[PDB]
Amino acid sequence: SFPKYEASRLSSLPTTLDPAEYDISSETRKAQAERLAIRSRLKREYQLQYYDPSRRGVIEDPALVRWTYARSANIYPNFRPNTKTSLLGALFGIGPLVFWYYVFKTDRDRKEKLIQEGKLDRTFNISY
Amino acid sequence: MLKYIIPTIMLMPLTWLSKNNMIWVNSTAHSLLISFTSLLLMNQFGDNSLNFSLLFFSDSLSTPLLILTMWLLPLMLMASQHHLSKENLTRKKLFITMLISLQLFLIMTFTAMELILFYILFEATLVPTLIIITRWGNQTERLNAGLYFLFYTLAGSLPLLVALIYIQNTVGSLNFLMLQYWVQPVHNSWSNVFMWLACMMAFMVKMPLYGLHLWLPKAHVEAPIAGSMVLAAVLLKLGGYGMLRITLILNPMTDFMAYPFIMLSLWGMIMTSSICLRQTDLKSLIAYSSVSHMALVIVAILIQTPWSYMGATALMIAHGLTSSMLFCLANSNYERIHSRTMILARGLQTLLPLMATWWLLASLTNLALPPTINLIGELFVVMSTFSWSNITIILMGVNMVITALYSLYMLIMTQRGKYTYHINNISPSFTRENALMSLHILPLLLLTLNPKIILGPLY
Amino acid sequence: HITKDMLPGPYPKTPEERAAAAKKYNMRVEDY
Amino acid sequence: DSWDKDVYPEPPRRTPAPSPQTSLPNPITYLTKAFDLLVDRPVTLVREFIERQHAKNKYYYYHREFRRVPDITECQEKDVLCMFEAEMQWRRDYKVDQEIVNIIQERLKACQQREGESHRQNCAKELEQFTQVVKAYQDRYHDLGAHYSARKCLAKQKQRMLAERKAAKEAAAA
Amino acid sequence: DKRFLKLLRFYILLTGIPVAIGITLINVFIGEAELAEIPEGYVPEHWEYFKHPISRWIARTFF
Amino acid sequence: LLDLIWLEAILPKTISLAQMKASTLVTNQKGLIKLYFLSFLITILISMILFNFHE
Amino acid sequence: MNMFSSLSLVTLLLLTMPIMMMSFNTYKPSNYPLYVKTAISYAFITSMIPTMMFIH
Amino acid sequence: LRWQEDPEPEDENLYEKNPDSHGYDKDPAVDIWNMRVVFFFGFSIVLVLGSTFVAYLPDYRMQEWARREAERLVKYREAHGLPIMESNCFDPSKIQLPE
Amino acid sequence: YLTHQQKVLRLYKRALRHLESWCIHRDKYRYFACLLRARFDEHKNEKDMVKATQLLREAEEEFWHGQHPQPYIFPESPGGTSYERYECYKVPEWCLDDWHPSEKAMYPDYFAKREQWKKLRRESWEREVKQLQEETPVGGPRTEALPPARKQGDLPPLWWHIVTRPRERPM
Amino acid sequence: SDAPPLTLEGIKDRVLYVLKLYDKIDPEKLSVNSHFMKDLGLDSLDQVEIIMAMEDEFGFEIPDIDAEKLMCPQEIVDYIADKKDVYE
Ligand SMILES: [Zn+2]
Repeated sequence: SFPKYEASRLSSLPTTLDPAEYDISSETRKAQAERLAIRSRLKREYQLQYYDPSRRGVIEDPALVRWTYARSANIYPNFRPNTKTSLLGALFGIGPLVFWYYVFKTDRDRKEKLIQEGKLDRTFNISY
Repeated sequence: MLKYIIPTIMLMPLTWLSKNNMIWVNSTAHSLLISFTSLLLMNQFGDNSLNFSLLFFSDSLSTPLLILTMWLLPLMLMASQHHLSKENLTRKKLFITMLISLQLFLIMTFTAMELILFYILFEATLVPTLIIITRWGNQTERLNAGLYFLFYTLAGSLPLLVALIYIQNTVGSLNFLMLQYWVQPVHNSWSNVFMWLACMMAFMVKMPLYGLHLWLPKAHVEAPIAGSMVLAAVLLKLGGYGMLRITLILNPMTDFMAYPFIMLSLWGMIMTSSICLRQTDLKSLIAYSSVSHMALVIVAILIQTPWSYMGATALMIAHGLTSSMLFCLANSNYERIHSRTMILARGLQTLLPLMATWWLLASLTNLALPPTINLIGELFVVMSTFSWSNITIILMGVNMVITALYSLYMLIMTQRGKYTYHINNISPSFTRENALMSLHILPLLLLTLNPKIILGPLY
Repeated sequence: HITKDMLPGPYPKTPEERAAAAKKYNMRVEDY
Repeated sequence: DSWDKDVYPEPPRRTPAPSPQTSLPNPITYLTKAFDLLVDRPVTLVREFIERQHAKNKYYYYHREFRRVPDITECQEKDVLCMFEAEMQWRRDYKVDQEIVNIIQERLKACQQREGESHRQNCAKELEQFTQVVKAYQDRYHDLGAHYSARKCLAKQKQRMLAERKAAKEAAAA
Repeated sequence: DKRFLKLLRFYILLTGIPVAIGITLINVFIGEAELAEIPEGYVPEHWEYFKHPISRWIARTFF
Repeated sequence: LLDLIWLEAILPKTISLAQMKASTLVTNQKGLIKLYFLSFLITILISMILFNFHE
Repeated sequence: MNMFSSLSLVTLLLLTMPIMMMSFNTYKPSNYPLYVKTAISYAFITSMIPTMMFIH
Repeated sequence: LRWQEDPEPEDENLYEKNPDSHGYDKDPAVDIWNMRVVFFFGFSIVLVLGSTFVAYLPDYRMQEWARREAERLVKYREAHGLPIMESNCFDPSKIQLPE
Repeated sequence: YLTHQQKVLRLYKRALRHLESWCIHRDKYRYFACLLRARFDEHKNEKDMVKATQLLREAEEEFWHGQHPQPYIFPESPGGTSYERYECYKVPEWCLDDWHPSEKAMYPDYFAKREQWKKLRRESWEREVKQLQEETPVGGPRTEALPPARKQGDLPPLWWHIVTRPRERPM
Repeated sequence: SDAPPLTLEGIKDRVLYVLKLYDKIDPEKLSVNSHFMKDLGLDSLDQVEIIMAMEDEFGFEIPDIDAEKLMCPQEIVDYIADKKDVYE
């Protein structure tokens, strides 16, 4: 009685229950060899200056620069006012403002009616 | 006010007539004397404001803003002494002249009795500011940040000029004292809806209002350190100061015209405060923190209650010393690693023990730790808005939680954790840097002992 | 120093564009 | 000697007498003797010396008295030199009345602590004044906004008077 | 870090100790003023409405 | 979505984009006298026939 | 009351001496942990005189 | 190359030539003086004397004068049996209501 | 990746450790530890890939169902209470270069030796870089391993940051 | 932290002291260089248990990527002394 492990976006599939880890062919083994080749080609370039004794400063990391550039400067040129963006923008953008506007107008309209009729308690209210 | 205008002008001869290696010493020393003499403006009375002449006056709203403005100038000179060292001598002097020219316009802006003399100087603090951003930045984006900083402000200011001249044609004058006794109610008509929208739009761009704020993450980020300090500490308060005055002649239309801006500010608080949670740039994270803090200022000003006005004045002063400190702190790291990315240098508390203390104090003031004046002002605006509508306590509360998250996240991300291995050029903190932070934080905490001098004319 | 070719760009459509992107990101043309 | 005793009333003191029904020594009394000999004595001697130095050089400061001037119900429209006089007067009164409420609040707060558990019954007099002064303050200095002025206060007063003179007719015309 | 803190302590106390001593002497040997009714037919100067000696000095010299 | 895309897309970018398009129309001219003067005739006729500036 | 009031605040002030003294470099290192411990000891006694006066 | 340009200069550490540097200037003689003016004028003139000046300001916005005046009125009001505070701020005899 | 032999070796150690969590007591753990080893020896000889993979993959499912919700973790192992408890003291050694000379004179012997190591590092660098340019394939390295020193007067390539690293209990 | 500092002699003794308490190794043919597979005749599954007993002995965990690569009584001493920073 071993129920399957159902995964969610917040609970990744264990590497020991993933079928891809137990049906391995020659092509996958070759692929894993060149994943380690890049992981080893990039490592040395970091090491050839990490260990350099005449180096004082910051080792520029292009991967870091691209990450920050993608988050800030490369968003608008890749923006297309398609159907998804227009609905999401109107919903997230204009939605809350219109929602809160009527939450406060109704609350203030209700409160104004009482204060003009005397049935609102303001006995000790002299700080506003 | 001539006792402050002339000495400010005399710094320019001092810089241009000093020995080549004493430009910073002489300018810094005498700019500190002008700050010392600025305390003479605290002769305020409880009924009548200090009226020097037909042109200049000084009430309790502009007195702390004059004291703050004159006190940052020595701090801007200290902050600029590193990245300008390998610069031409004639260009170093011109840089200092722009800062001095900026101060000269600011101390006349906060003291102008006429609203058109105010406008001319209020709009004159764009040439010295724009030139600093564009000529003494570091990235290619300074030029595009100058254009955004320029055409956002002018697009709002020009209608204000038409509106002020229209008011002069009808009321008879734009002297602020006269307007108090000649003010008339603003009847509800489509014409007055657009007079209202021209008397408040120029100021809300500079606050800035959510939506009209895309120039702040650009200008405050791309500008030099001195530009960042003045931009985020004295130049965002021009809109706040003008609004506190221009709302005098916009009653009772402000009762219903304020909703779309109270709603943008209240909801703009959460959005801007949430962006900080996910910023890759340390300097940009601090820039958005000003949009979230100044949102309360707009809400407080608009709802027009004696408690809100007291809070807005305290918030503006408190935000001035805190944002400047954070930019200076973020600039200390930048001058070592030459990168604004917040995840590049970590664990700096292990290498800079004292500088990590300054980070804590700035962060604690930013998240409104009581009894700092960052909390007195923020507390007052919350009390005022609760009486305005009890539901606003929810939006204010959420902002406090998000504010604590991004303030400590900035501290933890850069100071704690394991230091970056390949960063081996973290020089011990200079006396200039330590003294620069001590000049921000010590005045901020001392004000907690005598807070009455920053609560404005409603005290 | 980082140049234009070392920075993220538009969505890659043609297979050659995919390979250029993958090489730029230090991935494999298959993983990317 | 000290603060006037009429603004801040003080109920007469009533100290129970010591009635020791135990042979053991009382720690408080022995501690009290030590405090009055190691703390109260040198403090008194130091204060007396300091007080003597004042007697040699005695100088006085006075309480500014503001001559009453015409109020905002006597200034012609757009006459600034008269409104300015009236507005400053109204501002000083606004500040003084802000302090009257504070004094009455201090009376109410002192009563609650002084009366201890029996504060609900024995602090009704102060609570009765606080309810009346606050109402008076709320009538003349409330809902005026951050840009308050003698004109706005007058406008509120007349609106209140009109409704009082209006509802009185229907209420009184039985 | 130690050197800066030493300099901060030195310069804070450079004009702080004289002020702490100066304020102590002024209070001890000059004391504050005593409230009294304004004598009839007399116009006090604007700085005589303030209690502490330093408050009066500020008013008389600068304000 | 709301700070790098849409708040940029409505006010700054669209306003800036339109000015570029307007600028091209005004300046994309062929430099021929025959066509410049032909427009002067249109303005004169439009002034008198449409706007009645001659009355 | 004179004794109750003075000894209630001295308890609070006594706990701030180690912080104040350590700020202006007016202590001896390697003895601070024992300095703070002793201050808590005397603060405890001073807090019992108001307590006994309340119990009475 | 695409042009003739200088190389990115290395940042010069100020603790190499002058290991006692305050970080102000690369000249040790002027480096100390820039430190003295900042510390003296900054800390010993503005923060110390300025705080002392602020502490002993003449009555600021007459918040202490308002107290003395209120004590008089409450005394006079209660001594002669008058309301502590009248709900009308302006005498309703110099006011001419409409209608 | 990990060979099928490696996977069983890991699943054996990990299975024992979680079993130790449940049993706690040594006598109880020992009794069920020998039984657990019994279930491995019996199938330890079969050499059919389908049967080997099927047995291992099925063993993983049983382990993930019977695992302890809160297994024992060694104090300094990842996830433990004392993990990284001393990373706030591991100041890198290059920080010593910026010490003021007035405090470098408190340790005249130590900094004297530090100069020997710093000199011993400048001399041996150019040789190390050359060695990696002659033992490296055309394109680039394909494995994460460094060669040893093949001649007297040569230290292992890329040794400074593995030798001069901070200690486990710096203070 | 008020604990004895490990020594090269001490680590070696305890490692041998443990292997001399395993009922698959001869306590009189065991030297500090006796291979666990060829000079002593044990399988890998018995090698996993040896590392566990050593890791339980010294109160820390040896990673699998390094546990399987250590097959000698000396490789367990040069490894532990390397992790615990023992030089004499
Ligand atoms: Zn630098």
